[PDB]
Amino acid sequence: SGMERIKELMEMVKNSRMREILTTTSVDHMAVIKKYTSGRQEKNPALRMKWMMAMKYPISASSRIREMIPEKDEDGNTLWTNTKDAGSNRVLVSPNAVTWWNRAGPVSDVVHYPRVYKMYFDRLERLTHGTFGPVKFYNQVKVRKRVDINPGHKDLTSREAQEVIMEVVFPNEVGARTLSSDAQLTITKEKKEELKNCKISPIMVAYMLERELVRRTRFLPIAGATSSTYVEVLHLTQGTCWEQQYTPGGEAENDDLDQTLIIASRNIVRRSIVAIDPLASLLSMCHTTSISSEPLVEILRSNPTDEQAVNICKAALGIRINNSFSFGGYNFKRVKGSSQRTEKAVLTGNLQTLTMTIFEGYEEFNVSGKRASAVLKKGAQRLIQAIIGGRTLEDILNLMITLMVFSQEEKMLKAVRGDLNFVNRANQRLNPMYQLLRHFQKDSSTLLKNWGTEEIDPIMGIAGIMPDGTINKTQTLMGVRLSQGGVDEYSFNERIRVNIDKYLRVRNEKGELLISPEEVSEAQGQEKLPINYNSSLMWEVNGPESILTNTYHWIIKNWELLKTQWMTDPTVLYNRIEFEPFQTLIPKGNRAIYSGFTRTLFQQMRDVEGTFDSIQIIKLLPFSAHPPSLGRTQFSSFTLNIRGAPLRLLIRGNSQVFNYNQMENVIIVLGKSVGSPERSILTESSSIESAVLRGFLILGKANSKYGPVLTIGELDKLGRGEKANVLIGQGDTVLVMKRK
Amino acid sequence: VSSFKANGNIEAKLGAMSEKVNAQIESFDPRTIRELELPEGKFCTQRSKFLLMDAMKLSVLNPAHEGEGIPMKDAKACLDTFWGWKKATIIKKHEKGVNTNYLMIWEQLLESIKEMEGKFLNLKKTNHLKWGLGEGQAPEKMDFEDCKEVPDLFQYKSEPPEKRKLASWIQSEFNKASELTNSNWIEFDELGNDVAPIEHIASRRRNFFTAEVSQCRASEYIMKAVYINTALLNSSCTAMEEYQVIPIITKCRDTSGQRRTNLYGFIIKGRSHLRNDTDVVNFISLEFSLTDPRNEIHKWEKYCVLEIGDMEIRTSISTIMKPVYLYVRTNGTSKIKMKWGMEMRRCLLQSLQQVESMIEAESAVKEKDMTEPFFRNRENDWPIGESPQGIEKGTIGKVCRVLLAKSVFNSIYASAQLEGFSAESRKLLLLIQAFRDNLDPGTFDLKGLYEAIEECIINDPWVLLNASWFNSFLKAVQLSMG
Amino acid sequence: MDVNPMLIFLKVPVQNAISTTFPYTGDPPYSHGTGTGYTMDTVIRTHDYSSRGIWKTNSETGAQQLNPIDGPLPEDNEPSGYAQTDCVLELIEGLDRSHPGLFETACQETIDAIQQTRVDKLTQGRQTYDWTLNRNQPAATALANTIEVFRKNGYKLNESGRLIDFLKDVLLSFENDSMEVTTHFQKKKRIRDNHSKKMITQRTIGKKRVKLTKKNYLIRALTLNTMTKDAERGKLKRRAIATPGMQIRGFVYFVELLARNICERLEQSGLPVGGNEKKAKLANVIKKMMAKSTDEELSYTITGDNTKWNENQNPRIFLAMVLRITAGQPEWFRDLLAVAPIMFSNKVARLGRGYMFESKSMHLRTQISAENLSDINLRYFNEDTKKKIEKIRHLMVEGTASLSPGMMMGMFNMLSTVLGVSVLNLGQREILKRTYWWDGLQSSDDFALIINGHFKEDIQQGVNHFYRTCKLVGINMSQKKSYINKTGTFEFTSFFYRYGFVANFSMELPSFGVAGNNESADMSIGTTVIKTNMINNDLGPATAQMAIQLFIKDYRYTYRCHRGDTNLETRRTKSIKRLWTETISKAGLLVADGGPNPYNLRNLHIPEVCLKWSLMDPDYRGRLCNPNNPFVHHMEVESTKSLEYDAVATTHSWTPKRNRSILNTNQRGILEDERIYQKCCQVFEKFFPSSTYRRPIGMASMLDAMLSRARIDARIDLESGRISSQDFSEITNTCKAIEALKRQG
RNA sequence: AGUAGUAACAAGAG
RNA sequence: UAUACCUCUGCUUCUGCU
RNA sequence: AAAAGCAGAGG
Ligand SMILES: O=c1ccn([C@@H]2O[C@H](COP(=O)(O)NP(=O)(O)OP(=O)(O)O)[C@@H](O)[C@H]2O)c(=O)[nH]1
Ligand SMILES: [Mg+2]
Ligand SMILES: [Mg+2]
Ligand SMILES: [Mg+2]
Repeated sequence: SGMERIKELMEMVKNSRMREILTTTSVDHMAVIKKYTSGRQEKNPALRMKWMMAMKYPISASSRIREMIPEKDEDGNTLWTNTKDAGSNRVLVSPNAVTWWNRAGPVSDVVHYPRVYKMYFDRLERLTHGTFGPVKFYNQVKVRKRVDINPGHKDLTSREAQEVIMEVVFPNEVGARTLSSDAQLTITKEKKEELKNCKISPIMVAYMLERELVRRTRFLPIAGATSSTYVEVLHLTQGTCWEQQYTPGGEAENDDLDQTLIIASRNIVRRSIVAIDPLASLLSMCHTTSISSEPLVEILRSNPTDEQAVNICKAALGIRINNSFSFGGYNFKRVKGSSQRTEKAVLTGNLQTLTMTIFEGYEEFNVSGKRASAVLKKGAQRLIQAIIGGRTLEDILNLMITLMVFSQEEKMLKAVRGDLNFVNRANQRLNPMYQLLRHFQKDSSTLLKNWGTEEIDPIMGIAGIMPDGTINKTQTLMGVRLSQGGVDEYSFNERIRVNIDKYLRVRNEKGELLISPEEVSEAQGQEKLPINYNSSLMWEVNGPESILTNTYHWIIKNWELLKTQWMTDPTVLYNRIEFEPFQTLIPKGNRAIYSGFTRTLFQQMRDVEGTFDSIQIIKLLPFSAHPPSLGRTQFSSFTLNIRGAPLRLLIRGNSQVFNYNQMENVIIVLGKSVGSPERSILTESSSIESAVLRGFLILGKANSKYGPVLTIGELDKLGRGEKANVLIGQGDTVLVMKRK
Repeated sequence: VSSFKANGNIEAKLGAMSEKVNAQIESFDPRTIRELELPEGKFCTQRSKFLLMDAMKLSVLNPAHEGEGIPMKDAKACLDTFWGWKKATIIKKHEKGVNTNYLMIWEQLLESIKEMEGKFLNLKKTNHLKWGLGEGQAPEKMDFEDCKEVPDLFQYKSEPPEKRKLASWIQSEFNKASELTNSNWIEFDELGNDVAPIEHIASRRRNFFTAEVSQCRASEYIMKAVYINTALLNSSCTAMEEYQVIPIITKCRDTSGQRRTNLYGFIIKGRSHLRNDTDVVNFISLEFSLTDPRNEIHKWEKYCVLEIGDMEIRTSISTIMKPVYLYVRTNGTSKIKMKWGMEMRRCLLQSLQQVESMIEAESAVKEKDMTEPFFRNRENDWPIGESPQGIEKGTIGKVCRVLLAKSVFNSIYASAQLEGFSAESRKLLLLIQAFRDNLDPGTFDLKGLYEAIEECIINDPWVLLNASWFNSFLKAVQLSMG
Repeated sequence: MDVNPMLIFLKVPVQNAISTTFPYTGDPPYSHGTGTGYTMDTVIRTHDYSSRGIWKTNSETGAQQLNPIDGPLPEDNEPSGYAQTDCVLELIEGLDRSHPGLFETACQETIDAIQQTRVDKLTQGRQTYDWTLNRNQPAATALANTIEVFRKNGYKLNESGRLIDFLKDVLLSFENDSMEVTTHFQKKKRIRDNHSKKMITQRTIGKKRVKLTKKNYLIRALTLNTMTKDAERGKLKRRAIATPGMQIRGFVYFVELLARNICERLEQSGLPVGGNEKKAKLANVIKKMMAKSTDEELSYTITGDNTKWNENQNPRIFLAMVLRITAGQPEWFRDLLAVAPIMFSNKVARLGRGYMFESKSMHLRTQISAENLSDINLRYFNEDTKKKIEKIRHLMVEGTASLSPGMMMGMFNMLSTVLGVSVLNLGQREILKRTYWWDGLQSSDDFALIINGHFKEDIQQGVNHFYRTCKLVGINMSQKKSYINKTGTFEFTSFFYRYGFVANFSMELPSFGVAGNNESADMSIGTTVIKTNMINNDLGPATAQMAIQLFIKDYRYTYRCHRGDTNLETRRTKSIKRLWTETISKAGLLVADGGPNPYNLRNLHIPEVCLKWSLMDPDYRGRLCNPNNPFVHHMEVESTKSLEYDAVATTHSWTPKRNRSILNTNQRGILEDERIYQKCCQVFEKFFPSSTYRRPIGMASMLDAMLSRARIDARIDLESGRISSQDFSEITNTCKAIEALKRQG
C-alpha cells in the first residue's frame, strides 16, 4: 500500500554515498546517471551469439527461476547454475530450461498476447480473409511517397495520441498539460474504461495504446494503393516487374473511399473529355471500374461526397447532385457566376515564389458547414462582400478567415509572416491553398491588420466586425458583415436532379450551368484504395508516367503494324484510341499546334526520300492525336505535365523523357525500358534528318561557308535554296536547308 | 562580418589567382586507354583455408554406424574405407619450415585416430605440434615502465606486401568452382504453403534456382567453409587450451537421392585465447589429395606435401593405381574471418538476386514471367567467358553458377586489396559505361585514377585475377568497336 | 574455356548489375595495432596543405597554431587550405540573398531550441574522450564525470538542467587555475596462473586524486582523442578518426542544429534526409534543374568527390560563416554559436596508444605510449615513423599535437554542406550572367554538379569557374575520383542514378543474418529484413523465399533448435524431442521449439507467436505465453516475492549472458558507482512509474521528488479509502525521518 | 613457422 | 589504453553476472 | 494536404 518503498528509501538513505547521490542529483541529471557504465562493452553481438550457444549456459535470468524450474531434466541435463560470487540476483540458465518450461511448465489459462498484440492479429485476420487476384507483369512506376504504416486514430494526431496515452496510463504523471479536444477526453474515458483493473504492466499497456492510437508514417516507394491496409502487405502486392491483385479482409475505410472515389472520378472525366463521345466513354468507364473490389456505380449511388468530378459521373448515371465542393471544412454551394481557372505565378509575403491556379471570373457563393453560414460575392482576386453568420463568436471569425483565404487576392498573399514552404522536405509540391489556410488559421493577425477598415451604411440586416473583434455597427472590415440570422439551412442537404449531355456539362432542371469539365481539377493525386478501370480506354496502372511508358510500350510492341499504317493511310493512325490517354498530359492549348507540328514532320519524312528514322516516329506519334491547327511555328520540345511539373521532350535526340540506348539497343522512357522497336534499325539512320524542323532539312554539322549561326525562330527570313546554320539545341550546330 | 558588403571579391580573386589552378576535362575513350599494370615477381600462392579443386574425399554412402552425425565417428567410418596406408614420406618440402615436424604431426594424428576412445580427439602437446601451431613464437609482452633498460628495443616492422605475379592456377580454380557436380550440397529448409499466386511463381523460379545452384562446386566450398569456420569457432571458444582435432566433414545427397558423408582431411586446432577480433588462432590443415604438387609447385609454397597412400583409381578406358598425398600446412584465422566464413551461404543471395533481376528486367518488357523461357529455351544469352576462338556465351544457370563462384571467392579470398580494387575500378567501369551510352565521358586525372587502381594489385591471386579480368573485358569492349 | 564474370557487363549495363562490383560477402578490412601512424599522417598532411600560412604561438596553450586563411592564393592543383574570407562571406551573403528569410527563421528556431534543450541530450553519443580519465568512455559517463568535476569546483550552473547553463560553466571553467579531477590508476602484482602454470601480472584498477594546471586543463579540454577506423569498405589503406570531449560537443550540437535548420530548407543539400526521402528529393531537384535549363543549353554532370575534405576545411572559415549567418541576431546568440569554431581552431590531437617495440636478446615486446615517443632515440623507429616524428616534433604539446587547421573527420557535416551549397548557389544564371550556369546537390563532401552551357567550351569554363571558386574557400575537388559526363547518369553517395536510381542489393547484404538478441527478436528481425529488402532494395520473390529458407537454417543452427523429425544431436536434442513427441499439434510449435517454418512471401509482416496462435495446443500456449514468465523482467505493482505485473512476453525473450571481464584485471574499485547509480534509479522508479516510459523532467533532488510523491500519495490513499490512518502516520513519520537525514547526516 | 600487411597476432589489459 | 560525428532504416523496451 | 537503446548502411 506504499509502505515498503518508503522503508526501501530509508534503508538506502542511511548509506552515505547513496544519500549523496540522492541529494545532489536532480531529476534531470538522473537521465545521465542512468546510462553510466564503467566496464568494457562488447561489439558485434551476432558473432557472440554464434559462439555463446556452444556454452552450457548462455542465458541469464532472475534468481526466482531457482524456484520455478528444477535443476535437472528427465534426461539429466542441468538447467541452471548459480553465479560464483554470491549476493547477485542472477543465475546462468541453459536453453534446456526454456524447452522444459515450454513442455512441462505451469499452464495459465490467461494470456495477454492476443490483447497487447491486437494489431498483428488484425493484420493476420486481414490476410487470412484476404482474396488474391491474378499476377500481372508490366513496368512498375513507383513513387516514393509518405504513407501510413500505422493509421492511428482518425480524431487524433500523433501528439494528441501521446497526450491521450499519458493520460490513460500515467494520469498523475502528466505535467502542466491538459487535454484540448473532446475527442481526447472521450478516448481517455473509453481507454480508462477498458484498461481498469488491468494486470498487464503499464509500459506494455502504453506500447499497446501506442500501436493502436499513434499514427506512424514512412517514406516508401508506392505503386497503387497507399492506405494503411495496403501498405502492410506492400512486399506482397508489388515488385519491380509484377503487380499482385489483393483485397484484404474487412471493410474499406470511408475517409479513404471518398478520396479514392474523387481520384477515380477525376481520372474518368479527364480521360473522357479527350474521347469522341465523352458521355459514352464516361458511361463505359464508370461501370467496369471497381474500387477495392466493389463496383463504382453502386458506390456513387450511396456516397455523399460532393465534388466537381464525382458530380459529372453521378449526373451521367442519374444520381441526385449536391452541386458544391469542399474547402477548409465548409461546403461551398455556388449560386451565381461561372469562373475559369488559369495557372499564374504569385510572389508571396515571405518573398517566396509560388505557382498557383487562380480562377478568373465573377462568382457568388453560399458557404455553410456544421457551425456557421455565409453568403459570398467574389470576383477574380477580390473579396467583395461577406455576410457571415453562425452560432458563436469564434465560428463566424473562423469562417471569415476561411473566406478571406479562399478569396485569392493580391492582399492575403502578401500578408504572410514567418515561413510557409510550398514544397516538403523531399521537395514535393504541397498544395498552396491549404498551406495558406493553415498559415492564416493559426497566425491571423497580420492578415487582419493589412485588411484595414471600411465605412458602411448603418442600416439593419448588416452588422460589422472590427480588425480586433469588438463588434461595432458603424465600422467594419473591408467586406466583413455579420448576418443576424445567417443563411437558411435544410436546402443545403437537398440534392438536385440534373441533366447531362454529350460533352459532360451538368445543367439543373431550370437550365443554369452547374458543372463543366473545365472545372475539373487536373491534379494527379494517387489513391488510398486500388482502382481497377477494367476498360479498353485506360491502361493497367494509371498516373502520368504509367500512361507515358504504357503508350510507348504499346507503340514499340505493335510497331510492325503501326509502321504499315504510317506508311500508307496515316489519317486513321493518328486517331487511334490508344493514343488518347496520352493527350491528358499535354496542356489543352498546345495539343492542336503540337499535332500540326508532328503531322508536318511526318509528312516531310514521307516526302523526303531515304530520311527514315523509326525512333523519331515512335517518339512523336502520341503527339499527333488531336485535330490540328495551322499555326506555322517552330518547336524545339513538346512539354508534358507529370506530377504537377512540366517535362520537355526534345524533337532532336535523346532527353530525360525518351532516350534510345545503342548499348542495350533499348528505348528507355522515364528510367524504365520499354523495349527495342523491332531490332530493325540498321536500314535506317542516314545523315539527313527530316523530322526536326518545320520545313527544313538538317544536313550534317555546321559550316563556315554558309554565314553565321542562328537560333530556332529566325528562319522566316530564308528562301527556297538559302542554306543556313542553326543552333538547334543541346550544344549542337547543324546545317539547315529549305525545301521548295 | 556584420557590416560586410560584397564589392566583387570572388571575381577579383579569380582574376588574381594563377591559371595553373584548373580542372581541365580530358576526353575519355576506351580505345585509347591502357590496360591495368599487373605486377611482376614470383607467382602467387594458394592462401585458402582448404584445398578447393584438388581436395579428395573419403566418402561413405548412407552412414549407419554408432555415431551417424558425430564428427570423429564419421571421420573413422570414412577412414575405414581406405586400406592403402603406407609409411609417410615427404615429397614436397616446405622451404621455410621444418618438414620432419609435418611428418611427425601426421604420424601422431593417425596414431591417435587409431587409439581414439571417445567422441572428441585432443592431440598431445609434442614438440613438432608445438612448432606447427606456434606455441611460444610470441615475445612475452611486458610493460614499458618495467623494461626501460632494454638496448635492442627497436620497433615492429611495417613492410608492405611483396608484389607477386599472376599464376594460372587461380583461373583454373574459378573454372572448376563454377561447374556442376553429382551431389547436392545445400539442403534447404521448409517454407509455408504457397497460397498466393506470386508464391507459386516464386516457388517455380526458386526450384529452377535450386536445381542450378545446389549442385555447383562453389556450393561445396560454401559448405566446407561454413562447417570449418563453425567447428573452428566453437572449438576456439570452448577448447581454448586443448589441441582439438576437427575433421573436415561434409554431408551431401546424390542426384539419385542417396546420402553421403565426405571426409576431406583434418584440422588440428591450436591454442586460441583470442581477445581482439583480429587475433589469430593458429591451426594445422592436413587435406587428402591426388594431385602431384611437383607439377605446379609455385602454387604450394606454404605446403609440406607427404605421400601417405595408394588407391586404385578408375578411368574411362581402363583402371590404374595412383598415390595419395596429404597437403599439410600451418594456417590461421580470426573471429572476424570465422564469423564471415560461417555466413558464406549469403553468397547464394548475392548471385540469385542478380540473375532474378535479369529475369525481372525482361519480365517487365515481355509482359510475362520469363523464368521458364530463360531456363528451357537455351539460347546462350550472356557472355561469361573467353575461349581461344572468341567470347563464350552461357545460359542463365551458367551465369548463376559463375556469379555464385564469384561471390564465394570474394568470401574465400577477402582482402583490403580486393576492396580497394573493386571501389577504384568501379569508376573505370562507370566511365566505360558512360562511353557506351554515348554520354561523352571525361576525366580530369586519368593517370591518378590508374595509379589508385594499380596501388591495390599487390600479391593476392583473386585480385590479380580480377585485374586480368578487367583487362580482358576492356579488350572485349575495344574489339566490340571493330 | 576461361570464365570471366565481368564479361556480363558486355550485355547488362553496369548500373543494372552494380551489386556484383561490391565484394560484400567477405570480411571487411580491419586494422591491427595502433592508429598513431594514421594520426601522424593526418597531422602531417594537414600542416602540409596549409604550410604557407601564418605561424603563431597560442598565448594560452602554447601550441604552434597555423593560420592559412587569407594566405597566398594556390599555384598548383594540389590540396590547399588557404581560404579567402571575403570569398566565404560573399558566398554566405549571396546564399542569403537568393533564399530570403531563411537565415532569420533558422536562427529563431535555434534560439527557441537553445532554451528548451537539457544536458542529457549530450548523453546520446557513443564513445567520448574523457578528459578526466584521458581515455575513451561512453558519453553518459563522460558527461557524468565532467559534471562531477565541475560541481566539485564552484561551477554549479548545470544543476539548473539546461544545456546552455552547462555551456556557461564550460566557458567559465577555463578561468580556474587548478582544476581538480579524479583519475584511474592500476596496482600490478605478480601471481601464478593455476590453469596454465604461468606467472602473470594482476592489475587492479582504482581511483586517484590529481590536480590539473590551467594550461593542462586547457589542453585536455581542447583534446580530440584519435583512434583508427575499423571495418571500412572500399579502401586499401586505413585512416584515423577522432572523438572530441564534453567541453566541445554541446557547442558543436548547437552549431550543427542551426546548420541543420538551414540545410533542411535548401533544395541543394542532401542532408539531413536519407533513404527513400533522399532519393525522392534528389530526383525532384534533378527534374527541377532540368526544367530550369533550356533547349539550346548542354547539360553535363560531375560525379564528384573532394579530396582530403576534413583536413582542408578551417574553423576560421566556419567562424566567418557562423557570424554572417547570425547577422542581426542577439549578441549572446552570436557568442554561443561562435564558441565552437573557436574551440576547433585551438584544438589539439592526442596521437594514439603509441607503438609496439620488440627486443630480441630478451625476446620481448612492449608498448611505449604516444606520449613517450619523444623520449626514445630516433635510431629505434623504422624509417617511416622516424620521418613522421621528425616532421611532427615541433607540434607536440603534452603528448598531443597542435592541429589548428582542418576539421579532423566530420564534426561539421551540415555547415560544410552549407559551404558547398553556397558554391552550388553561386552558379545561378542571374547571379553569374555568363554563357554557363550550374546547380547541383551536396551531402557533405560528395556533390553531383549539373553544369549547363551553350557549348562544350562553356562547360569547360564552368568546370574551371566552379573549381577555382571552391579553391578560394578551401574545397579541393579530387581530379582522380571525379568524372564528368552528359546528364542522365551519375552517382551520389553510392546511389547509382541511371535515368532514375537503380537498386543495390549487395550493400544491404550484411543485414541478412541472425542478429543475436534472443530466439524471438532474431526471428522478427530476420523476417522484417527480408520484408523491407523486398520493399526497398528490389529483392526478388524467389530470392526472398530462398532468404527465408537460409535464415531458418542459420537460425536453427545458431540456436540449436532443429525440428523433431531431424536426427542432429545437439545439447537440446533430447528436450526438444520430448516437447515434440508429447505435443498434439506440431504445426503450432515455434521454430525455437522444434516447430516447422510458417513463413512465406505473404506473412513476413506477422510475428511467429501470432502466425501460429490458432495451431497451438492450449497447454503449449499456456506454457509459452505464461504470465509468470521467469526469463523476462517483471514490473512491480504501484500504488493502486512481492506483487508483480503479468509479463506479456514469451519464453523465447530471454536475456543473453554478458561478459565484462578484462584479462588479469580486477575491477571492483571502479564498477561500484555504476551499481549504486542503478540502485538509485531502481528506487526512484518505484515512486515514479513513467520514468522508464518517458524520461522525467525536474530540477529538484531525487530525494525531494520521492518524498513529496510519497507524502501526497499517502494523503490520497488516506482520503480515498485505500489506507488506514496508522499507515498514513507511519509513512509521514518515515518521510520526516528521511528529511531529518537529508540535512543532519 | 604461419596469419597477416604501413602494425599487429603468434595468449597474459579486450 | 582501443569502434568518432551526422543521417536514414529496422527491431526491442532490457534491471545488470570472475 | 497535416522517448531511448541496439543493429545495418551511407557520408
Ligand atoms: O566514416 C566516415 C566517412 C566520412 N566522413 C566525413 O565525410 C568526409 C568525406 O569523406 P571521404 O570518404 O570522401 N574522405 P576524405 O576526407 O574526403 O578524403 P578522400 O578519400 O581523399 O576523399 C570526410 O572528410 C569526413 O569529413 C566521416 O566523418 N566519417
Ligand atoms: Mg573525399
Ligand atoms: Mg560523390
Ligand atoms: Mg565522398
